[PDB]
Amino acid sequence: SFSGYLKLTDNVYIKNADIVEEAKKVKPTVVVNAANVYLKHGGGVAGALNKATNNAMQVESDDYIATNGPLKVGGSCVLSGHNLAKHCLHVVGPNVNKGEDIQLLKSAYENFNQHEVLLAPLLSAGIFGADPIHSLRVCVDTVRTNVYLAVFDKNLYDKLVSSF
Ligand SMILES: O=C(O)[C@H](CC1CC1)Nc1ncnc2[nH]ccc12
Repeated sequence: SFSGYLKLTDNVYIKNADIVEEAKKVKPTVVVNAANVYLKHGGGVAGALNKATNNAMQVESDDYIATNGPLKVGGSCVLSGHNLAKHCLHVVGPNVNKGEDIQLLKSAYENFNQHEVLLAPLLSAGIFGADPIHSLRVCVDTVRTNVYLAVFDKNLYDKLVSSF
């Protein structure tokens, strides 16, 4: 049910869209969240996804952290997708604004390989501070499963496609 995506490689597709609106439209099996190790969904994609679940994603995440402790940078956990998807794969990319190692971005994308198809944002882009052109390159060179990338910013989408 994904539509209006531009094909980049055999398995990677991209579209200028709000991932929350895309998730409500498609109801994918897996939506990826650009999480931090604490699953504190304050801003960016995480804040937007959480707000669409009426804060149910934050309640569930806090119970997960209380039981298991924080995730590793480069790591992930599968939780409920609530009203947006069957599951939400919370993936932690490196936040270069917090001094985290950019080499962990490839480890972050490797988490996508455990799922046949995913709706996702560019990891470590936005307020995580990494170069989005670099993040898209790591994605197509690491992910082997079917990934549908939603890029919110129009000007960034245009730059990604024209420079790919
Ligand atoms: O549009 C995106 O998908 C990303 C992540 C954002 C949606 C959470 N935005 C950006 N990423 C990197 N640099 C940027 N400069 C201006 C916008 C921008």
